[PDB]
Amino acid sequence: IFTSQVSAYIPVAPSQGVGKLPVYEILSY
Amino acid sequence: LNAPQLVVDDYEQLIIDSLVHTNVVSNGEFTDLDASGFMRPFAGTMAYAGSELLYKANLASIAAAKSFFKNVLGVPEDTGTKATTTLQFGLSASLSTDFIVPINFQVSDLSGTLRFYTIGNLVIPAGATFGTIEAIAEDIGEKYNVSANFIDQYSTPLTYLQYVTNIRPATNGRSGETIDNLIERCAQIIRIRNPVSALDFEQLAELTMGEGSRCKAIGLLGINKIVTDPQPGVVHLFLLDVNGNPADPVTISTVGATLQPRIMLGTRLLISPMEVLNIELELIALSDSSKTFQQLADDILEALKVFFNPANLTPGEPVLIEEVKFAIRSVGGLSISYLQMNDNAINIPMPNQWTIPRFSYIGFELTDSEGTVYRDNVVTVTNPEE
Amino acid sequence: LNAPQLVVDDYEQLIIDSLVHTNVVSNGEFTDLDASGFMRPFAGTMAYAGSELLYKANLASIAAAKSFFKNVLGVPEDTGTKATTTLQFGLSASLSTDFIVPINFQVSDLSGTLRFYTIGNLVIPAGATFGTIEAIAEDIGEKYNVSANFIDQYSTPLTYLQYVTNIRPATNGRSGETIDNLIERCAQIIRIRNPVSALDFEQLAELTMGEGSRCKAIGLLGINKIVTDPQPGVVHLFLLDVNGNPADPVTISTVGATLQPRIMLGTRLLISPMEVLNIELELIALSDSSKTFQQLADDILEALKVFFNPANLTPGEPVLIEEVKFAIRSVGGLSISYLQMNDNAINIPMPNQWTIPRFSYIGFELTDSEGTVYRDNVVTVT
Amino acid sequence: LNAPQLVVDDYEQLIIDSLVHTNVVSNGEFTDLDASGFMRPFAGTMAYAGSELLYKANLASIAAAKSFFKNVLGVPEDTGTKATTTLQFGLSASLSTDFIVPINFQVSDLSGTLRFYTIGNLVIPAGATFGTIEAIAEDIGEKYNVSANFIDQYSTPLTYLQYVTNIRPATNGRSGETIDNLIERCAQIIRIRNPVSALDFEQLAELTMGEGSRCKAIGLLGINKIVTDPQPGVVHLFLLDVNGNPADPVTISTVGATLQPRIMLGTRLLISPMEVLNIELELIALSDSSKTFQQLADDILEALKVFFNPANLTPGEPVLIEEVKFAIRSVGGLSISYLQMNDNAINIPMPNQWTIPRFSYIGFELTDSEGTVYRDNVVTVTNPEE
Amino acid sequence: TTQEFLSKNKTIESELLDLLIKPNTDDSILTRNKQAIADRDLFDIEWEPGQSLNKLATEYLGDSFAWQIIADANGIDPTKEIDIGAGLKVPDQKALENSIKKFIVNSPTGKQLISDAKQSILNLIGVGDSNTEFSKTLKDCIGKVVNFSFD
Repeated sequence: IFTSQVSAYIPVAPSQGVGKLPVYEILSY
Repeated sequence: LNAPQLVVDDYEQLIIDSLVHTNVVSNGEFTDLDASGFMRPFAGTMAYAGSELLYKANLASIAAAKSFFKNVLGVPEDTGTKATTTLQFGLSASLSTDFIVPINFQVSDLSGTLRFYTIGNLVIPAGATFGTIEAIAEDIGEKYNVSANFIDQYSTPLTYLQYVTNIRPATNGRSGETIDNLIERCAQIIRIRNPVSALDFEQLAELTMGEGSRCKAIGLLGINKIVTDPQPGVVHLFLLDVNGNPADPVTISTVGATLQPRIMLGTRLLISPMEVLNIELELIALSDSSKTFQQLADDILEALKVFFNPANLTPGEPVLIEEVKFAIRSVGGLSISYLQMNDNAINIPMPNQWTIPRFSYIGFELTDSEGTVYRDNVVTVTNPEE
Repeated sequence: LNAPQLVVDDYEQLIIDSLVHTNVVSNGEFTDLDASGFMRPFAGTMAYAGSELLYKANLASIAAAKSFFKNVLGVPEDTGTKATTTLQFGLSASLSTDFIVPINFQVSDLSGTLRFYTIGNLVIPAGATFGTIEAIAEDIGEKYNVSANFIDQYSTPLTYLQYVTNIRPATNGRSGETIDNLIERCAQIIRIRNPVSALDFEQLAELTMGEGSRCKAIGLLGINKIVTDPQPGVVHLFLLDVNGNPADPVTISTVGATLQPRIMLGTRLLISPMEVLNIELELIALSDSSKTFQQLADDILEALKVFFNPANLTPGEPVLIEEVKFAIRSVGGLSISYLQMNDNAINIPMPNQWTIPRFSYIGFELTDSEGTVYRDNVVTVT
Repeated sequence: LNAPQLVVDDYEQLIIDSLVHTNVVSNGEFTDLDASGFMRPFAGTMAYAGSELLYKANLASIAAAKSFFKNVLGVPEDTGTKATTTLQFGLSASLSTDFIVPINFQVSDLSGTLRFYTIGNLVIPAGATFGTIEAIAEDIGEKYNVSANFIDQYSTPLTYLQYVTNIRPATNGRSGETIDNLIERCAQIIRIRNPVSALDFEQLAELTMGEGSRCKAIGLLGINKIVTDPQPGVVHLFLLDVNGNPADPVTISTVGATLQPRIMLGTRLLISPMEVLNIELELIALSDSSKTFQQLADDILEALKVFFNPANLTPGEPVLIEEVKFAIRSVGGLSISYLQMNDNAINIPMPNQWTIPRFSYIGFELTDSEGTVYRDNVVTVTNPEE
Repeated sequence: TTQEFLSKNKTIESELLDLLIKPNTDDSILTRNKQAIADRDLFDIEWEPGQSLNKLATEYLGDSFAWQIIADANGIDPTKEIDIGAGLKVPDQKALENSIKKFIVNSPTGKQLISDAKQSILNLIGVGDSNTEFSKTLKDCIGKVVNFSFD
């Protein structure tokens, strides 16, 4: 004989920009 | 629905008629016609089954009509619409990181009875101080159609979140539709094949533009909008958006693209926004004391907001003061003495064919029997040109 | 909304509830509930009669819906159609008088299972040797749909009657109709729509002249076909026939008879034949030697026939040389070096807005890497 | 791949032909030829089994060919290639001892969806801070081919380890090679024996130097690289490495060592790096609006990168503008109006026999039916000076 | 301001507002009898003098109110005269359960096994509310105080 045991269950059902920045230097190249 | 009733279906009436007819069948051999006498057990038992069977037998025609309206042309069973607004969140300080207002963020009015929830997540980038996002009402109904800045209270505190407020008056609050509205919705599906008449055009444009909008179709109206110069082959559409304002150009473009593959070849379609006429009401009425002054004012305001719904208004048609008085008095518990619209007691004609009324201000002067005079004033729109 | 249920879910529950109601009415003085009681037979008989009444009410509401479909919607409900055929009776002699076949003349197949009856009286006039009349099946069902000449046996011979047969195969035999088919058929009536746009106006013309024909609908184009002079409320139709030629007057009348009752008020419908521009092709290409020259010629010719199919062409639109080059090179085994359409290497714009292209000649000058030159001229005119 | 079909194997065709042939053999007795009639169950049942059997019967020749290619040649099956890149790790400070970044060290991009693992142990010597090692993708597929400086996160926070990056774009990420490439690889095995005429081409372009490289063999070409002075007994090899650049002299030496025992005794083998010619494209096209302008742009970009792949190019052959136009139009949804290649519409000849094309810039001019022109001048070359 | 629009052939906004009529065969009076009992599970009797649908439902189905099924299995109006010798199809008792079809339907809550058949068999099987669970009957009475309009 083959016997089966099943344990089962039922789940419950259902701004423009930033303020301040450090000063930068810009160098045209 | 207004379907004919095949047979009489009523418990007490069945008992009485069953006793009288039993008397009639015999040549007066049965004289116990007392509807509540000793034959009441027998007659009532028979009439219970009779009524519970005839009640269902009387539903045959309406069942057939409903099956037709449901199966061959599926029609959704509309339940209501939830009001929507645009909230703005403002932070206490400029952050070095990006703020997140989570989805379903709850806000409320001062009373705390009307609650709105954010549609999605709001990300305010670092350095910004404000961010806007749409919010939807908690439940269906016209009581959520609140004014601007009327929703500012929130329970859950967020870090550095300074304020929140609705910058748009919430609109499109609907508790549902009546049977006649559903009948109209079903019938328009029956007859919209080839938009040809004024009606046909309007129904199509109200679709694909939203629920709570309005359209007015005028034939042979040129670009000058002058009636005396008819232009054959021209159909002019005048649009009021879902928010109750004259239609934004993007909505105009959307409706034009929608209606382009449906108009007759060679015809010219013109679309422009509608115009609004502001109605200011002054009411002097006598109260029967069956309601408080505040309750009367709330009821009258609600009735007038229903009356001046653009869905209940035909653009270009004059506002009749008798109709307004009837709508006010249908509230009950009051007697109207005097009503003024736009500083007169006469009917208000619309300036042109494409102007919709929009009542903005109402003053109350309610007098009871004891002589208390309750005076109040309500402004319903944010501004004259809204 | 949702239709109410007409029948009572449980009638024994109805009987029990009516007896409990008897108890309620008498204020706890009627507690006899079994069949031996006084009121149980009355209540049960009433409940059974009411069950019959509610079944008839359900049938009546269904029949009311079907009658609304038949009378108002115009779609009758099919409960089974008897198959129909066209019997021909052929005489053995040419009578000097009328040969009268009475109504309900019974014919049958070899087995005799399928039996047909003439719908009416057949009157073969004097000097005629054969006649035709329609026959209807004995019963509904699909088993009565047979092919030609299968219904020829008859049991009662008549003088001078040589043969009886069915020239047509019996058709229209159905055993019923499900509710889904009836509902969809009802919905098809509601969906019907007259053409209002140029594309929809063209589709009706295409359907009327069958597969392989094209149409072009132009608004405001007068009878003189002058674009600079519009005419209000005019829809000009230009038709290219099923064979690719401009539509002849007979086809013009055929499509006019079909489209005239569909136009709405204040519109003038004009129908004119299409115009055809012939395209001549001269091609110099370099085969990579992956295919034979003849195979390449066949493939290019077929690709160009597909490209210049009337269905694939928009009338009034110029022929782009780049798109022709792409269509040719999509064959795969070649490499185009020179293409000339009508002695030019530029796009050909149409004379007007209803001219459709139709290529009529191609010149293959194919070369391999070895320098072999394959030259051919193909004329594709009908 | 081109096995002729033994029999017609198609459900519908089998049903129709069965009905027709049953009519034929019955000598007209069987007249039921409707493919969807009452004989449809019988014919369809028969045709289901017939099709499922003839489909397998048609595979005999291809099965024989594949068995030959698999058993006696033993060619490997291409599951797919994982993308590999070169990571560089930088420490926090100069240590007094050698530091080890362990094998299988997981790194990722900013999102964490693409994950690479180090090939082996990385030993940064004492005093050194920032060093390098190869990493391989977590899974096969072309989605792991990422550009440089794209991987900068590592999940396990190790002591003294400060940052990680990739100094190369991850390449050779593949989910399986094509059938035609496998066929070419199988055929080359057969004829690769005693490399003679242009077999040096195939011994390097995919073997002994890597996949994604290019070779070019020119016979009797001297060190002066002049065709008009031919020196018999000389083979000149031109190389493009696996990265697509002219070959590194280390790869040159590896190639020479690999091919030395395989050249004819007495002959001389010359190996020098290939050359690259930059192709600048300008496209004016008309769109059908079936795709957005950005979609057309990146589609054409991918089509050109496939077209100008060195694996798809032959060194020294001219770039034919018609072929480029066909490659561009094969994207679909557009009509080419004009194409310029290096400021001309004419075919480009290559400067010499060993120069490979490489396209660097593409300028987009894409109008549509409405009339909106899209301009996009994109550079596809790695220039730090544009 | 006015925007001009001219007849187009086909847009993508014609796909926006598209179908308005949807033929749906959901639960309505003309769809109660969609499902049919298999012919193998029926008995082909003949109508004889003294016969009625009550007798047929009693002998064969053991219940007098089961006649609705028999008529629904034969498409006959009961009050119409069934002539003598006309054939009828009487459903079996034990073979009426295999005429009920089982479908797994999806839902946001979860997949549910659902029985669908002609409504007569559904009423007969569910007689006495034995099949339904007590939770459903309790739920139907959660709304007990019914609001009515005063007139």
